[PDB]
Amino acid sequence: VKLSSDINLRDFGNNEYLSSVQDEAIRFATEQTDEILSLYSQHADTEGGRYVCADTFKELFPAFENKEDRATVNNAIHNSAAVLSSTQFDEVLKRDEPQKKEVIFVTGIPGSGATSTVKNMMMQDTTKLLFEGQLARPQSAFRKIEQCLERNLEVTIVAVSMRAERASDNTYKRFNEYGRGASIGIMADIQANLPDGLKQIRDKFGDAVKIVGINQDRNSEFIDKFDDVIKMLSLGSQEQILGRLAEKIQSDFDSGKISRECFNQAKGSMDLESVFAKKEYSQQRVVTNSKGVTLETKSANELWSKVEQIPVTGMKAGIYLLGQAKKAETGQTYSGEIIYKDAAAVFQKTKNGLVRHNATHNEERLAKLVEIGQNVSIGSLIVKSLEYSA
Amino acid sequence: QESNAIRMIKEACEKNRRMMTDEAFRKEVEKRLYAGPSPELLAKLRVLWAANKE
Repeated sequence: VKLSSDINLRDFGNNEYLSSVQDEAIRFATEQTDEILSLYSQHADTEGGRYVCADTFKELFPAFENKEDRATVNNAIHNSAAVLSSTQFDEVLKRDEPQKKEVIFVTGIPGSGATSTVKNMMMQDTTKLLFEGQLARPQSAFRKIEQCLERNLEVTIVAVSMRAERASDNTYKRFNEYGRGASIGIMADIQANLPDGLKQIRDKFGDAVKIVGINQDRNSEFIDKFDDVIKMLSLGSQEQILGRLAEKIQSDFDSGKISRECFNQAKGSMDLESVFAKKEYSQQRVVTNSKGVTLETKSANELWSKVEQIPVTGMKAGIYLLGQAKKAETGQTYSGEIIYKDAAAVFQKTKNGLVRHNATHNEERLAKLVEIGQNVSIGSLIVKSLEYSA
Repeated sequence: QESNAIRMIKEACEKNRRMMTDEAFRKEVEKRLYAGPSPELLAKLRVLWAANKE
């Protein structure tokens, strides 16, 4: 039994560690394919090799043995595990078992409890194969689905769904108990593109592939019709979800809900500064007075309503449109009172108008260096107090 | 009428609801998910990895 394909290499760059883990995983998966599939079938928690998932195959790689390494090596071993899954998928398909006619594909944003849903499915006598994996980029799944339909098997795809924020909370717990969480990049990519992938499957294969959904934000409600599955899964664009996730994991870290390790694996390879800079404030203003600052948003019909009040002493009366702030040019120094701050931005009143600084600058955290109401200078990262009494 | 896989999925949803209101049940599902390789499997893997070092 050989691998059903060559394993694709990712580019790890100057990281020699991950680059060598990658080649070790590929060598293991390519040369010991037979003994690996046999251990997976006879000895792992896989229903005799019928539950096929790349994340279960990861546990048979030496680099994944120790809990504290799993977040770091995951990307480096993934493709090897996924091709091992396809090989396994094909070996289950080749077994002559006319009784078993049903193939179930289960997918969802990480932390949506898709794996837990699979574990709570009980194998029936007609169940041939259970595959769990991403269908946001469905090309790989096309090859699997084709083979099912060549053999007259009935295919069902189950889309498990949850808001990114709550799924993110579940990924933290998994990182802490098991050692693997999930990057905000893959979470956003998946939740944004999953509908498109399911669309591409419906348009290639038709009614032949039954597509259903499980909404975990409505107490695991089963959703039967395709059009309704697409509705439930419309939870924002990739930029919107990524932007929201970046703000969450930064606030969660800044307030002490997550360790630095948990924050770094959630960060993944994202430049947070570049996400935070894309955030828009066009319908938002800040009203300052002697009691504090109030963040307000405008509705379509020009009405302002309150979002957040922060108590602060010593500020004068003011109204600042946040969407008209000037971006801070790099290398220049800006002086004056911080009037508002959040996870993504710091707004500063200078002599040349309101200025916006990214809340992170080259992986250093600007927002924690300054308080709302404080007179400061910001340049480059050099922050100085300008506070005095005369 | 409804296929078998679709019943299995509905039954799975009911068990997901049970997890929300039964701490002991959730904890045995989550213990199984994150268990990792059994000592029996891990013994077999060790032989496998060690025999095929470069």
